[PDB]
This record gives sequence, structure tokens and C-alpha cells, in this order.
Amino acid sequence: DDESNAYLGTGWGFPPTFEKKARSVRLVSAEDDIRESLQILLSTNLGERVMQPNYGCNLQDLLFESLSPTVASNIKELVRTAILYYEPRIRLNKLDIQQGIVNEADAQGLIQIIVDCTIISTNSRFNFVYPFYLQEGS
Amino acid sequence: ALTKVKLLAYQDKRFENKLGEFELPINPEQFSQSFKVEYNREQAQGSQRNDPEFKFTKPEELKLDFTFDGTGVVPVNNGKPGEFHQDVADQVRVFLDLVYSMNSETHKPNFLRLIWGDFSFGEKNGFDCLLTDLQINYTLFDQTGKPLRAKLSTTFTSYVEQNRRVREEGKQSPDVTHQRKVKAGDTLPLMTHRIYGDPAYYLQIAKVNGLINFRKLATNTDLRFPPLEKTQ
Amino acid sequence: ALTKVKLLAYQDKRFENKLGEFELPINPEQFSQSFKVEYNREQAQGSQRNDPEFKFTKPEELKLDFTFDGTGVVPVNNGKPGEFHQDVADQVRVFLDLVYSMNSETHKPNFLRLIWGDFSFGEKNGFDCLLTDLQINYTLFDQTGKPLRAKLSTTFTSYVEQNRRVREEGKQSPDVTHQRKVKAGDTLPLMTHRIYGDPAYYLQIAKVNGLINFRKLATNTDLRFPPLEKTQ
Amino acid sequence: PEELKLDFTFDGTGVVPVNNGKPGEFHQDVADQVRVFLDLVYSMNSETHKPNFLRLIW
Amino acid sequence: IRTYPPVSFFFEVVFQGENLDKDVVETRFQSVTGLSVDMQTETLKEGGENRFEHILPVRTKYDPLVLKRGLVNDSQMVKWCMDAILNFDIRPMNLLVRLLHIERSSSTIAPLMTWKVINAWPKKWSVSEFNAEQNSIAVESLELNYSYFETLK
Amino acid sequence: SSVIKPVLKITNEQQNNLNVHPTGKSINAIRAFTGKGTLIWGARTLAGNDNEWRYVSVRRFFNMAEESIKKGSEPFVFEPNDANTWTKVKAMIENFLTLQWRAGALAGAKPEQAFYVKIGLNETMTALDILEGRMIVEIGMAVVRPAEFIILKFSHKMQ
Repeated sequence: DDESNAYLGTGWGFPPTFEKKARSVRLVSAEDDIRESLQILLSTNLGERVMQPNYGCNLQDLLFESLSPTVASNIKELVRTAILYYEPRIRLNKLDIQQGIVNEADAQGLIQIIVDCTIISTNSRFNFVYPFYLQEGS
Repeated sequence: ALTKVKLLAYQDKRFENKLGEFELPINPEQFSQSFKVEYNREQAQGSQRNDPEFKFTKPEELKLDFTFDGTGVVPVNNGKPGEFHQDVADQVRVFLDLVYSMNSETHKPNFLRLIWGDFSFGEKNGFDCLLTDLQINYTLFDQTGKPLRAKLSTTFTSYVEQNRRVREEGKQSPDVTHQRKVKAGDTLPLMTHRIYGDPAYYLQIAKVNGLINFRKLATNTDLRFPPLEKTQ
Repeated sequence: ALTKVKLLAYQDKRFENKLGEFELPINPEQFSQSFKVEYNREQAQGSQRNDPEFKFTKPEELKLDFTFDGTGVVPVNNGKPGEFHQDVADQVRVFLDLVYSMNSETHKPNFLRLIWGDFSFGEKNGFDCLLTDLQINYTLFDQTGKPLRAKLSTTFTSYVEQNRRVREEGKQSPDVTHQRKVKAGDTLPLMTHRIYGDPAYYLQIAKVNGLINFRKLATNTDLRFPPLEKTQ
Repeated sequence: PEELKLDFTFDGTGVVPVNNGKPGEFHQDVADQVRVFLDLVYSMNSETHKPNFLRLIW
Repeated sequence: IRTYPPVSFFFEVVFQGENLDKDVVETRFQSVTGLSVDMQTETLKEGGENRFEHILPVRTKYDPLVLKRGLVNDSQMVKWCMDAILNFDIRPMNLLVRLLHIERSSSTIAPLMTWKVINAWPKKWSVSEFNAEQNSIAVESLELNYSYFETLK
Repeated sequence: SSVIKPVLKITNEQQNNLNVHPTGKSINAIRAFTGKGTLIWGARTLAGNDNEWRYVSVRRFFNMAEESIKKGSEPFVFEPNDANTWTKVKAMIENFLTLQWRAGALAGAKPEQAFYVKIGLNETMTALDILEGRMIVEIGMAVVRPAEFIILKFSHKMQ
């Protein structure tokens, strides 16, 4: 079998869902397999994986601060580095960060970050999808 | 609000373990940045002009000048009334300890990141670097010998790790797999030329996708283009 | 109407697949172009003066300086009232992405073409080139750190493909066939000298054209002059 | 061998007269002059495969 | 055919701007000057021609525009200037300069000459010296940059 | 963008009667070309035989310019009807048109060859209009037009 987008891969969804009438576990693919990937990467801190001390992103280190220019640049650097190292399947376009605006008192306390990405039409040497990576290389 | 230049000092070559930061008391008036590319320039005999070949891109260079002043006429940006800068030696000390001296655990100077608020160097908001040149001039002194003004000139060079460099060069070549959709006006040899640079591979592509008649294509077909074999 | 300088970016070395274009917001005041030829200058001992031999012609060089300004006093040439240039970083970004960074499919920077309206460099209306040198100076900043003025200096070198270079040098030599008409005053040895540089070949030419008496020629005869044999 | 150095100017804004005797005539075309100059002194000759020999006279 | 030349002391200035064209105190000035243009050239010598040299045109330069009034303590124009000067926020404007006369066919006040001044923005602002021993008026002076001026033909 | 194809294929013989027709009701074709894709091929209005309103871009340019001049003129309503206002209105309109000339929308080597503006007593207005509160301005403009056809010709010299 060779379908469309097979080179992008399929995998487990997040969070894990188990069905009982259909005796199976939920599996995602293509673009959904990528979006969910991002949700994991930006919600894990750097020391939380057992033998992978470099996987994660320390965003909560920037809580309890006002959104000055020196904070926005730090957020951007962290997010860009994490995506560069751990998301080879996409291309990042821009990062939009805003504070404020709902109650104009509750709105003051939240920060909003928008991530814009596109999907590359070629494969990548850093993509561990089977069985292409046994030949595509590293 | 006025924003100030900051220098962040790291121990990790992946820029994850921050050691410290230094903030300039007076922003520089200007700075400069330099780029260069290297080509091969050999020429054939009795030939008019040439078509040079690419060799590599060199690291970028950065030049900066600034000043420390402690005579009591430059205000301190902290909001208190009646406050002016009056200590040069402390600033020189922390600066030299942060950017120049050897680290006792790594046996070399620290990795630096330069940030100025909303400034952008390019596709990034900071400059990752190492210090290569520094000069200090002391021009005004107190009656006990302690300095009142210092002028500094610095030269930095660009730094980026191996693992990250090969990922920034996302080399796409006939070393990977391609996928293309057929639209109105497409023909197989022209698509093959546009991917491989040579139409002659068309007969192979038709076999990979199971095409009985390859001179009349349908307009919603997705075709796969495999990589080439590593050595022929 | 005021015309602006344009830089066209191509991926193909034959300049057929256009990738993009960049337009300058302010035209340069001047630019310069440089040429050179190379000769052999060895001399015999005890000789007065010399007659040098030709070796080759070198690629041409081009120098350019220009400015980006975003303080709101330079109008935008779009016809709307009240519009002035106010964004330097965006322009620096698109410029560097177009002319400097590596292409992910070719693994090198793009090919460039420079065009200014009705300007002519010579026998052509554009300059085909590659970037070799670039410097940027930031001289004015906003209170948040974002720049308000940038000055750029660039150096380009000339580029032209092999296949096309040998066609521009339309080498005519005794390696091709010639044809000449006989007019009043012509004689065979003089025509032979004017084509081959040596009258001695005249007896061969008469045999190629079937001339019984070659000392009295008619004035509408078309004569063929074959090339010489490749190695003697 | 001896060396020779020369500098000169082409101007086409319409204030330098043309030395042909007609009233109201001024130089107004730079590109044509650059073209003929470069073709005469710089480009390769298709029959000799090199630039031409020059003679300077004043 | 003219027999008598015009007079210089009857004139007016109009700001075609934010809303300053309807404010009466913004048209009354004690003095206006600076309306002059100059062509800058270079000199080229030709060998063999010893009777004259060639003068070649290079660029065009304009003088700043200078206005003088008695001090007005609350002016929208001065707010515009001080916004440009203190907060580095400039917004150029267009101006008209008029020379006036009396026409009759009873009589009426009408423009005689008009110049358009394009893209003006603040250059300098000053107030005269305060002196305890002199009879004088507080006089303020404004100087402006602009691109060029033209005749409203 | 995001187009697979057109449902019909339109030929040369069929387009011949679509953009030029005795009724003037031109229809603009969408066509596909080899190696190029799907393009819009034609820019005429439903008055395609008219000497002035044949093209879409000229009509839309006139709409834009008229609306911008109207918005520029609005601040002069309720003022006195005399020469001191006519000069201001004239200056405003001429400045707008000069900006339009620099961008390349108007033809001509000099601004005087691209447009004209006129306003005055016994030129555009009579005494009665002035007494009734009316003010009249005359404007003329030369706009650039697009090209649909390219013709090649070859010449030969003997040498």
C-alpha cells in the first residue's frame, strides 16, 4: 500500500483514548499527527523526560511579568529553538504575541501567543517515519 | 520607557544554561555588521569572462563602541530623584568577569547573546557570539587615582553549533522523496524535468505509480518521486 | 513617472525560472563599474621595449551604495496622500532573504539580475551577477530598540554560463568555410592572403573551384575557401 | 615599455555645444558614445580572438 | 503695459493642514522671508580651448522659510511644532503664501500672487531676549524646511 | 490559487466572438495553458466597443480618483464664495494630481501634458451661480491603457 502523504506518518493521538466496543486505541495521521505534536512539545519542561534532558521548552519561566520588548524577544527565541530542534516536518512563518484586549481586568492578566506554520511538500532527513528513514538517512 | 542593551552569558553550547546578564548604562550610538561569500575564480585560457563556482559562506562580524561615565551628570534609569551614575570600576569588573575571563568548569570564556528590545538582525531577535577583541581607554581620574570615565571598543564573531547548522541548511536534493498533484496542462516528462533536471527518467516514474498509459494523465492524481540511488 | 531600480532573483543558471524581485525605496546617487585585461610581459635581455601577448579578460566588478529610512519624511511612490516610509526591518529582512541566504534546493545563493528602466550597460539592458560583499550600518533607533535608518554597501561580480560564453565569442578562424564574390580589381593571390594570411595556398584554391586559367578571373564568380586540416 | 594615463568625460544635459557649425545644437546622448567606445577598444574581435590595436593622435 | 510696481507690505500665509486654515490668529504674521532657489554646478576644463570653460549643472537647493510674530500664548501650530521636536514625531504639511492687492470693477481684496510650498516641517523655534531696561515686544520666530515651491498659475 | 481546472475548455475560434461582438457585451474568458496553469484572459467591460469605457481599469481608476478628490474637497463647505477659497481648492486638486502623475498612472513627460484644472468667474461660473451659492471646477486627465496584442515584423539588410 502507498497512499498519499504516507511519508508524513501515523501514530498515537494525545491524549490516549481507548474504545471498548471497537477493541482498539485511537490513531491519528498526516496534519493531525503534526498539530498534536506541537501541543506536546510546548507543554513539557526540559528535565521531565527520563533519558532526554534536552526535550521540552521552559515557557513557565516567564510568568508573572509584564510584556515588555525584552520579554517578547525571549519568548520568540525559546519557541523558535524548540521548533527548530524537534519539528522537522513544518516551516514556521511568524510569532504574534499580545497582552490584553470580556472584563478589562481579567483580560489584563493573560498573554496570547499565535503560531503560524506550513507543511513542507518534501521529506526530511530528520523525520523518523518507517520505512523511509532506513534509507533517507539522518 | 527606554530600553537598554543586554548581554546574556551562557555555559552550554546549546544556550540553555544561563549564567548571568549585564546591562549597559548608556546605549551605543551605532554599530556595524559584516557579511562575505567565497567563490572559486580560476579561468580557462584565452577566454573572455568567467562563471565562478561557490565555495562557502563565512561567519558574520560585529563592531561596537560604548562608554562608562561616573562624574555625576548622567541619570540612573530607576525612577529615583537626584540619582546619577558614579562608579566606573564596579562596572568594568563585572563586565570583564562576565565576558572575558576563563570559566573554571569549561576552561574557556562563556557564550554570549546580544539583545536590544525589539531590534531584529534578520530572521532572529538576538546575536549569538564570542568576544574576539577589546580595548579600554581611561581618560579622567579622581584625586585618589580612581577613574571617572572609560571608553570601550569591542569586536564579536558569530557562533552556531554543528547539529543546528545542518538543520538550518535544510538541503533538498534528489536525496529525498517528492509528491506532486497533476493539474490542467501537466505532462509527465516536464514534471520529471522539473524535479530531477532530466526528462529521461519518465519511464521509471510511470512504473513506480502503475500508469498503463502515461501520455494521457488524469487531473487529481498524486505522483511519488523517489530519491536516486546513492552511488552509480 | 519616476522609475526604480529592480533586483530579480533566479534559480536557473540560464536565468529562466524567476524566484522573486526586490525594488529599492530610494535610488542610489551613483555606482561604479570596473574592467581589466591580462597580458604576458616577459622581455628578452638587452632589448629596447616589448610587444606583449594576450592572456585573458577578467570579469567585471560593480559597486553600489544605498539607504533605508523610516522616520516618516520620505514619501511612498504609490499615489496616496499622507504616506511616508516607516519600516526598515521588513525591508532588510526581504532583501537578505532574496540576495544572501542559501537556497534549500540548490545549496547556494540565487542568481541576480540588475535593471534600471532604460539604462544600458553596453550591448545589454541588465547586469547578471552574484553578491560578494555587503555591509550594513544602523545609525538611528527607536525608544523600543527598533531601527530608523540603515546604510548599505554592496559589491557584485559578473556571471555568465559556459555554453553561452563560447557562443558570445563567435570565433572565426581558418576553422570554417568562407565565400567571396569577385569584383573589379581582385586577384587570386591577394584574396588568398586576405583570408589565410598566406598567398601560397592559391594553387589549391584554383583546384577547388575548377579554374583552368587563374590569372584572368571573371567578375561575378563566387569562390569557396575551405577550412584547413586540424593537424599538420 | 612606456605607460600612458588619461581621464575624460561624456556629458548629455544640453549645455556643451556640438562642433559641427549648426546653431542650437548641444550634446545629448551618453549611451551611444559609451557603446561605440566599448565596441571599438574593449570587446574581442571575432576574427583574431583578441582586442584591437590602437593608435592615439591629437 | 505696466507703469507702477507692486507693494510688499500687504501679504498673507495659509496652512493647508490639520485644521489650521480656519484659525484667524494662524494667518497673521509680522514677517515672512526665505523664498529663493539656487542651482549648484561644477567646472570642467577642455584642453585646447583657452577662451572659456564649461559649467555643468549638478543639483538644486532651496532656502528655509522664516516667520516672525508677537508671542501667542496658546497656539495649535506651536503644539504641532513641539510634538515634532520633543517626541520626534513629524507630519509634513502644505502651505500657501499670498501677496494681496485691491481690485475693483465696488472694490475688493484679492490675491495678486500665490506660491505653493510643499512638505514643510519644523526646523527651529526661538523667542527674543528679556531685558529689564528696554521697551520691547516678546517676539517669536519659526523656521521651516520644505521640498520646493511653485507658482499657482 | 487552489484551482484544479476549468470545467470547460475554450478555444480560439470561440473566444474570437466573446471579447469582440457587435453588441459590445464582452465576456471574459478563463483559460489554461501548458506549463502555466489557469489564467484570466481578458479585461473588457459590458461596453466593450466604447472609445472611453472599453476597459475595466480605466473605469475603476476614474471611480477612485473622483472619490478621493471629493473627500479632499469636503472641508471647504460653508465657506465664503470668493477668490480666496477658489485658490485653495485649486491648489489642493493640483497637488493630488501631481502625486498621481509621479506614480505612472497619467501619461506625459511633464505635468502640464497630463492634466488641467480650472476655476473662475466668467470661465466656469456666472454671476447667478455665485449669488445662488454654487462653485464649479473643471478637470481634465490623460490615463494610460493596456495592450492586448503584440505584432512582430522582420527586416533584412544586405552586407
